[PDB]
Amino acid sequence: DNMAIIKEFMRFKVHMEGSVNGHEFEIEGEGEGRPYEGTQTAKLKVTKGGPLPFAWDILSPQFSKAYVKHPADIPDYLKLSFPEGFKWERVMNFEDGGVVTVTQDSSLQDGEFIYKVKLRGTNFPSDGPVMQKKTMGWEASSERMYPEDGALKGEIKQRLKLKDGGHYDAEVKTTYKAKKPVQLPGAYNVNIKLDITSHNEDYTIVEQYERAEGRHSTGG
Repeated sequence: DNMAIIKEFMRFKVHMEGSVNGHEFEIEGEGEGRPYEGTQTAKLKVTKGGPLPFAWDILSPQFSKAYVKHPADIPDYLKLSFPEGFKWERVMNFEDGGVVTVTQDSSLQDGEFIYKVKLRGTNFPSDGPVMQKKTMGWEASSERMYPEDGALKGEIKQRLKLKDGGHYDAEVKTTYKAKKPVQLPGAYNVNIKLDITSHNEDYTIVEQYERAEGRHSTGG
């Protein structure tokens, strides 16, 4: 019973090692949430390389897909991957040439999820909204999910709000792969809203909230 080890309240720990335009850094954080209700919070701290000379917003989506609410008739592949867990790898292409690639390992250890993240951001224009910290959070997103080659793929057209109006776009593709074969879903969508709920002045201390819910693309 997977419901025995993924409890209705779960905590996690996360460590990110990263570089953006050559600026290296580390972040440590802890989080908690309700995996079957699709809600979670995280508290992050920059532990090396602070303060970051770029927008926090390009990091926020890398800090948890065990906490997606799923209809009973859509296989919750990433919950089912535990206790072993899963890996994911992501490419974000931003409209002005900026690129973020990410790899991640998710495991379950001593009753908590453990997240290890590696991130490389490159080619952000020095006068662009990321390096000038002109972004103001993500609009709600819809990730289109489908199985392919024994893994779960997700595609998103993500939008960052800009301080002086309008948006800054990214196209995102992620592969999520369980460490053991477990049941893949068909095609469906995940509605996501990620909020920065608090931060200190230089974003070395940040709190996030995320709500995510799977919905049918067909039937239902």
